[PDB]
Amino acid sequence: RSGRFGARYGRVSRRRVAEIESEMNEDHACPNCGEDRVDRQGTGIWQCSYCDYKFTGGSYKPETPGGKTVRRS
Amino acid sequence: TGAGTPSQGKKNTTTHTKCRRCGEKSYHTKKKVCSSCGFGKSAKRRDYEWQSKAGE
Amino acid sequence: GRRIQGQRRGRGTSTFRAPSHRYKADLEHRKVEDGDVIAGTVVDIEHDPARSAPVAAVEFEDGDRRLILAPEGVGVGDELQVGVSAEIAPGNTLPLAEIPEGVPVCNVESSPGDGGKFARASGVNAQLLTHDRNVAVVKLPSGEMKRLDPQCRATIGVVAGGGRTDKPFVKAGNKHHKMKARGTKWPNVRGVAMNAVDHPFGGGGRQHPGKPKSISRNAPPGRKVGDIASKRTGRGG
RNA sequence: GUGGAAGUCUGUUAGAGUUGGUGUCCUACAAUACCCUCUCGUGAUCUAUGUGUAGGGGUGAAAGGCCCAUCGAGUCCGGCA
RNA sequence: GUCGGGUGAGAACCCCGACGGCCUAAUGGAUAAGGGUUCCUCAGCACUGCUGAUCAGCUGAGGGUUAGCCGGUCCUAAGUCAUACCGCAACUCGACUAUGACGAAAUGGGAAACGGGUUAAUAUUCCCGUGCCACUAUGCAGUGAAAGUUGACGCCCUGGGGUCGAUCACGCUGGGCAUCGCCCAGUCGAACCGUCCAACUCCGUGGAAGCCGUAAUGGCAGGAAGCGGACGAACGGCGGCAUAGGGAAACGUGAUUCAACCUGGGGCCCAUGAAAAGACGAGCAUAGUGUCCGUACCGAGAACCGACACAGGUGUCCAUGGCGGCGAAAGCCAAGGCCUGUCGGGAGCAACCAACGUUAGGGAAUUCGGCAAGUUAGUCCCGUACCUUCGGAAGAAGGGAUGCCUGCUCCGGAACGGAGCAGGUCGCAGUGACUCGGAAGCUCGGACUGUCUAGUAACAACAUAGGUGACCGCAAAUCCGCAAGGACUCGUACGGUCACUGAAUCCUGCCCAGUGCAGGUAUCUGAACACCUCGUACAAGAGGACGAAGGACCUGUCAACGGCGGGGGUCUUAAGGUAGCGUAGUACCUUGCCGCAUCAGUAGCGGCUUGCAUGAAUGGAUUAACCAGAGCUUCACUGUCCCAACGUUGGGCCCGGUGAACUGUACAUUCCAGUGCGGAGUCUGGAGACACCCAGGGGGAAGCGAAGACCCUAUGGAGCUUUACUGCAGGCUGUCGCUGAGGACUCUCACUCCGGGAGGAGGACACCGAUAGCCGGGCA
RNA sequence: CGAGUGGCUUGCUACCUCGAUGUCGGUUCCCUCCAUCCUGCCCGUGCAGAAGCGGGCAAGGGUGAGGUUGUUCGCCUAUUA
RNA sequence: ACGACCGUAUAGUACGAGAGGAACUACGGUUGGUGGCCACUGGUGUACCGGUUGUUCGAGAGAGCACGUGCCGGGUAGCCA
Ligand SMILES: [Cl-]
Ligand SMILES: [Cl-]
Ligand SMILES: [Cl-]
Ligand SMILES: [K+]
Ligand SMILES: [Mg+2]
Ligand SMILES: [Mg+2]
Ligand SMILES: [Mg+2]
Ligand SMILES: [Mg+2]
Ligand SMILES: [Mg+2]
Ligand SMILES: [Mg+2]
Ligand SMILES: [Mg+2]
Ligand SMILES: [Mg+2]
Ligand SMILES: [Mg+2]
Ligand SMILES: [Mg+2]
Ligand SMILES: [Mg+2]
Ligand SMILES: [Mg+2]
Ligand SMILES: [Mg+2]
Ligand SMILES: [Mg+2]
Ligand SMILES: [Mg+2]
Ligand SMILES: [Mg+2]
Ligand SMILES: [Mg+2]
Ligand SMILES: [Mg+2]
Ligand SMILES: [Mg+2]
Ligand SMILES: [Mg+2]
Ligand SMILES: [Mg+2]
Ligand SMILES: [Mg+2]
Ligand SMILES: [Mg+2]
Ligand SMILES: [Mg+2]
Ligand SMILES: [Mg+2]
Ligand SMILES: [Mg+2]
Ligand SMILES: [Mg+2]
Ligand SMILES: [Mg+2]
Ligand SMILES: [Mg+2]
Ligand SMILES: [Mg+2]
Ligand SMILES: [Mg+2]
Ligand SMILES: [Mg+2]
Ligand SMILES: [Mg+2]
Ligand SMILES: [Mg+2]
Ligand SMILES: [Mg+2]
Ligand SMILES: [Mg+2]
Ligand SMILES: [Mg+2]
Ligand SMILES: [Mg+2]
Ligand SMILES: [Mg+2]
Ligand SMILES: [Mg+2]
Ligand SMILES: [Mg+2]
Ligand SMILES: [Mg+2]
Ligand SMILES: [Mg+2]
Ligand SMILES: [Mg+2]
Ligand SMILES: [Mg+2]
Ligand SMILES: [Mg+2]
Ligand code: NA
Ligand code: NA
Ligand code: NA
Ligand code: NA
Ligand code: NA
Ligand code: NA
Ligand code: NA
Ligand code: NA
Ligand code: NA
Ligand code: NA
Ligand code: NA
Ligand code: NA
Ligand code: NA
Ligand code: NA
Ligand code: NA
Ligand code: NA
Ligand code: NA
Ligand code: NA
Ligand code: NA
Ligand code: NA
Repeated sequence: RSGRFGARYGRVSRRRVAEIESEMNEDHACPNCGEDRVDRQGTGIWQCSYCDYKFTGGSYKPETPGGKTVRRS
Repeated sequence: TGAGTPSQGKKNTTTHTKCRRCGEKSYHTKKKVCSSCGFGKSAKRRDYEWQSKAGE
Repeated sequence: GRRIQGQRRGRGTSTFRAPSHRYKADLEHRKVEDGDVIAGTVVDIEHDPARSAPVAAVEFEDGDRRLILAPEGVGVGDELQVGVSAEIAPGNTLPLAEIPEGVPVCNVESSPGDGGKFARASGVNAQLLTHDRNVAVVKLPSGEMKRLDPQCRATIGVVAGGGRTDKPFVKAGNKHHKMKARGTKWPNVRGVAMNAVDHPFGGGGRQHPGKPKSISRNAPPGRKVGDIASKRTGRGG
C-alpha cells in the first residue's frame, strides 16, 4: 500500500492510494468464466490468468457504477 | 559554469563550410544555405545596398 | 511588454505540441455503405497514449483491422457490430434513431458520419433521452441537452477507464509523466509571480494581481487572462 | 518468514551540482581558475549526437534568467558625418 | 631524480645502463567529433620550446594511408528541402495538401572474415593459409511462393544455461631466491563447417478431489505429478578446421565464482516504451562478378575549443589484473605508460608569506556568529525519549565488544563464503594506517524530492501534489498568421484552456457602496446607410424619424480588485475584524512588563498584550517528516582566545640563464609650522640634510586602477505602469456588397459545413470585402 | 541674569574635491591634549579617628576582563589603586 | 625602565563613650611594564630509538610507500615561556 511513501504526502493522498490500490489488487471474478483470477494489466485493462480473457473495465476497478448501469437499461 | 573559457570546450561542431557556388567558407552544412552568396536559398546572388555606404 | 505564455502557445512550436508521432490511432466510427452487415471481432485491448484510456483492436469481416474507442466491458473474442441493424449490446455502434431511449452512449457524432465527437474521455457517457423523426435529444456529460440528427451514429455503453480521476497524482513526477503525453506546457508559473513585462498580473513589491481578475470577452489576446468573462466568482450565494 | 516498493536513506561508484572557507589567485594556469568543505546520486535524474523555436521575437519550475565572453530587447552592416 | 657512460664544437634536462621514483577509470589500451600531415626517414638550429638542446609537434627535403565480407554507401526517426497548388504589391517570403528527395560513420536498423606473417611509416585492406556473403551465368532439383515469422524495442526485481577472467588442487616446462621451501611466468590454437540442448510452447499417455512446483508469484478434472514425444539457445560444449599457426620449452587435467553471450519467471503505468529497408519462409554444383568514397597520426596538464605547448572545457568502450574490503572506496602493487603537470645552482636555508604538524595549564574567555580547526567514526551485541500524518522519530541517546595464535562447532553442494566456541597470548593503543556520524533541546520559514540569478543572491523566492474559481458541446473556449492557413488535436467536459492558493489537520466570518466581470432592461442616451423635411434647377449643409452594441438604471458575483474605522448607549463610504494568532521576518514607543537562563543575556524561549500599522485560498491557525535556509541553549571538542613557541614542505635571500607590465608635466634628501581655492616634497619662516646601494613592513605622494554608481542639472536615453496625452491592432455591434424566391415569416438557387457518393444540415444568415458606433496600455 | 573659552555633538553655510580623497563599528600599531579617574605633593571641611566630600599643583606611569547589541553610545556583572 | 598594589612589625596602639581604628619607618610578597637567560619545570624537536596496521620486495632478516613522520609511545641538542 502507501507504506512506500514513508512520512510524505499527508493522510488523504496516501489513504486514498491505499484504498484504491487495495480494491484494485483484490481477487476479481472473471466475467467470462466465474473464476476469481482477474488482474489489472494496465490502465483500464483487465485479464484472467485462468482463461486469458482480456477486457476493458474501470481504471482501478474492473467494473464501475456506470458500467453496471449499462447492463440494466 | 562560466559562459566564457569553460564553455568554449564543447565547440567541435561543423557548421559553415566551403561553398560549392562562391568558394567562401560560409555554406552552413546544417542549413544547406550559404550565408555569403545565398546558395541553397536563392538562385540570384545574395547582395544588399547596405554592404556599402549609401551614396556609393 | 513581451508576449504572454498563452500567445507563445499558438505558434505551435515543439514545446506546445502533442507528441503526435507517438499516438496510435484517430478513433472514428467505420464507414458502412449500408445494410449494417458489418461486424468484426475484438482481437486485443491496448492502452491509448492520447487518452490514458483503453482502446480495442478489431478485425472486421471485410479484412479491415482498426483500433476502436472502447466502452467498458469489451473483451477479446467479443463480436461488435456497426450498422442500422446492429444488435443493441455494449460495444456496438448505430444511429441514435435505432437506439432505445434511456440507454447510455458514447462517441456520439455531431453530424452524421463525422466519426464521433462527444463523450469519449474515461468513464463518461451521454444519455439518449428523446427520439423523433427529426430530432434526437441527448444529454452530454457536461449536463447539456443536445439536439442531434437521429442519423448521428453512436456506441452503446460508457467509455472504458472510468474512475481515473479518483486517484490523486500525489507527486509532481507523476503529473510530469502524464503531461509528457499531451500537447501542454507544464509546470505552471503563476502570473503574479512574474515580472510586469511578462504578464498583466506581473510586478509589484508583493504578489497580487494589479487589477480585478474578471476580464471582458472583448479583451485582446495578451490581455485576456485571469477569469474570462466570468458570470460570477467565488462560492458564496 | 518470504517478497523487494520508494521523485527513500548512506555513499568523492560513474556522473551531476556548487554551501562555507568571504582561503590560494586577482598584470591569474584561467576575461569565472585551484584546493579543502559541502549537496544530489532510480529519477520532475545525468549525458552524447541529431533536430525544432529568432530579436519586441524565441526560450524561461520566473532570477528580467538565457538566445556563442554581447540582453530591462542579440549580433553585423547600413540610415550616419 | 642520481651515478656512470654514448654522441657532439658545445650536454642538468638528446640517447644507453643501473639505482630511485610518479600514474591504476588513468599519466594505460581502443576510439567519436574536431585538427589536417602534426605520422615515418634524412639533414638542420635563424624561428618556436617558460632555461639549454646535439632533441622536437620547430625549419627543409623526401616518403607514407592498399578492403566483396571495417565504416560509408542502403533504410527509415525527430525533422528538412525541392516541385506543384494557394497566398503576398512582390520575392531569395509564407502555412496546408499532394509528389519526390534529404535526414543516423563512436551511438538506431543492417548480407558476408578469421588466424598467422610483414614495413621506417598501412593493415579484418598487403602476403600466406582458411572461411563466408550477394548478384549473375551454366546444370540438376523445384512448382512451390505468400500467408506468416523476423527486423522490432519501456522501467523495476529475479532464476537457470554459460565463456573469458580470477582463484584453488595437482602434473609438466622455464625463471627467481638462497638458513626455511617458497615465489613468479607459461602450459596456447580462430572465423567457419557439423553436432548437442536447457527454458518456453504444444502433443499422447496418465487420472491427482489435495497434490505438483518456485528465490518469489504460482499450477490443476477446462486434466496436477510421473512417463513418452514434437518444436526448440549461446559469442556455450563437443568433433573437424589443425603432421594450420604460434612457442625456447612444456605444448595440462579437474574445480569454484562466473563479465560477455543465451533463455526464463515475477512486478509497475492517469507514463504503454520507433519506423522502414532488409532477412527468413525458399535446395544444391560449377563459374564469373563484387566498382565508387574513407583508411596516416593526435584524440589531449603539447596535435581538439579556449589568442598560448592554457592547472579550464571536451562523448564512447575497456566496470573482471593482485592484496584489501561491503565496494568500480582508501592505501599498496602488477601489466602498460612516464620522469615533459619541463629552468636550474647555493645558503640549517634569517624576517616575512603559502600549505601544514605538535603545543603545557585553562577550554569559546575569541567573534556579528565556534568563522577556522577539532571531536566522533568501520562492524557486532545490548539498549533507545518527546513527538507523530503510525510511515517515522532512530544510527535518537547511552553501554559493551573488536588483534594475534592453537584446536574446533554450526549453515551451505561448496567457496580461496558466512556465523559462533574453548584455550593460549602481546601492546599505551586491535575499524592499530587507511577508510570512517560529534550528539541533544527550543524557536522561525517553506510541507516533502525538485527549480534559480552561466560570472558576488540557493533562500523563506519558483515548482509541486492538494484546494478553488473562470471559459467552452467541438463549425466550441483559448491562442498564432497580412493572407493562404495553423497549435491545442491521432484530443472531446473523468476534456483542455485561463487564473488564484500551495501537502496533511482544524478552518476559511462580515461587506456588492466604488472598480471589474456578467445578466436584465419600461424609459433615457446611443453612429453610419437607407428614409422624411428644408436648402441647392444638382451639390455642399441644417434638421427629423428609426435606433444596434454600449452607457444611464436594476440585479447577480469577493476562493473578483479590494475593505473590515471615528464617535455614542449612529457618521464617512458597503460592512466595522468573527475562529484564531499577536511586541510577530508584521510593534513606532522599545532593551515594553513578568518569568526562565547566565556572575551579568538590547539575544533566545514562555506568559501578558490596548495590534504605530495582525487575521482568514491578498488564505488564518497549526503541524510529524525533510533542509549547505534564519536565531538561541547544553554536553563533548579544541591554538578561536589567554599567548605565543618549535618544527615540516614550497617560496622568500645569493648565483647562471630567460625576461615582461603597471606607471612617468617638470623638479624632487626632507621635517615642523604657517600660508594658499579653506587637505603643500616644490610658496614663506625655521629646522634637519655627505653620496650610492641591499632587505623590510606599507605612514605620505588627498599613491595606481575607472571622464562618480550616490546627488542635481539636460526643453538626454531606455525598460516599466496607469481612469496622462494621442493614436494603432483586436473583440463586440449596425449597415452596404456577395444576395436569390414568396416588424414578423416561409422557401431554395448562390454561399458554408457534414458525407466516398447518393445525399444530409444550414441558408440569403454566416464567411469574406467596405464602413459606422462602443470597448480597447494587448501595442506604438 | 551677565561675560567667556573649546571645536568632541548637532545645526547652519556651500569655500574645496563629482576625468571618485573608499563607509559605520570593531581591530591592530604609533604620537599627542588636559577640562585629572587612580597614583605623588598639597588646601579647606558640616576635618576626633577610620571612611569621605570639595578644591590646588601635576599628563611620569596606569586606567584592565566579561553578558545583551553590528552598534558608537549605553545598560548590566565580578574584579580594581 | 620603572609604575602600582597587598601583607607583617608599628598596633588592637594614637584618636574615640563605644563601635571602630590610623601614621612615620623597616620589612616580605604580588601585579603591569622592561631587558636578558635556558641549570630547573614545560613546549617543540618530519635528529634519533621502539611498538604496530595495510601492501610490495617469496618467507625470515632487512626495507619502500601510506604528504611530504602511516599511526602510536619516548625524546638529545638547539630554539623557546
Ligand atoms: Cl491532468
Ligand atoms: Cl571508418
Ligand atoms: Cl523462475
Ligand atoms: K566628489
Ligand atoms: Mg552570454
Ligand atoms: Mg484522432
Ligand atoms: Mg510536451
Ligand atoms: Mg505555480
Ligand atoms: Mg521576481
Ligand atoms: Mg503590461
Ligand atoms: Mg502570496
Ligand atoms: Mg497573493
Ligand atoms: Mg534519493
Ligand atoms: Mg548520497
Ligand atoms: Mg540537443
Ligand atoms: Mg527584479
Ligand atoms: Mg615525430
Ligand atoms: Mg634527428
Ligand atoms: Mg539517406
Ligand atoms: Mg550502426
Ligand atoms: Mg601506426
Ligand atoms: Mg590507423
Ligand atoms: Mg606543457
Ligand atoms: Mg593546549
Ligand atoms: Mg563571548
Ligand atoms: Mg569580546
Ligand atoms: Mg565549520
Ligand atoms: Mg554442512
Ligand atoms: Mg582514526
Ligand atoms: Mg523572532
Ligand atoms: Mg523547500
Ligand atoms: Mg551568481
Ligand atoms: Mg542551496
Ligand atoms: Mg552562490
Ligand atoms: Mg512558494
Ligand atoms: Mg492547483
Ligand atoms: Mg485537479
Ligand atoms: Mg486544479
Ligand atoms: Mg516576548
Ligand atoms: Mg474570505
Ligand atoms: Mg625651506
Ligand atoms: Mg563624470
Ligand atoms: Mg539614481
Ligand atoms: Mg523616456
Ligand atoms: Mg471541409
Ligand atoms: Mg507606453
Ligand atoms: Mg587614498
Ligand atoms: Mg590644570
Ligand atoms: Mg606622556
Ligand atoms: Mg614517508
Ligand atoms: Na502584480
Ligand atoms: Na510482509
Ligand atoms: Na565549490
Ligand atoms: Na531586438
Ligand atoms: Na550607422
Ligand atoms: Na627541461
Ligand atoms: Na557450435
Ligand atoms: Na578484488
Ligand atoms: Na532526491
Ligand atoms: Na462592491
Ligand atoms: Na459590484
Ligand atoms: Na487585512
Ligand atoms: Na534541497
Ligand atoms: Na597551530
Ligand atoms: Na606607503
Ligand atoms: Na531601461
Ligand atoms: Na578629481
Ligand atoms: Na573603522
Ligand atoms: Na599622568
Ligand atoms: Na558591552
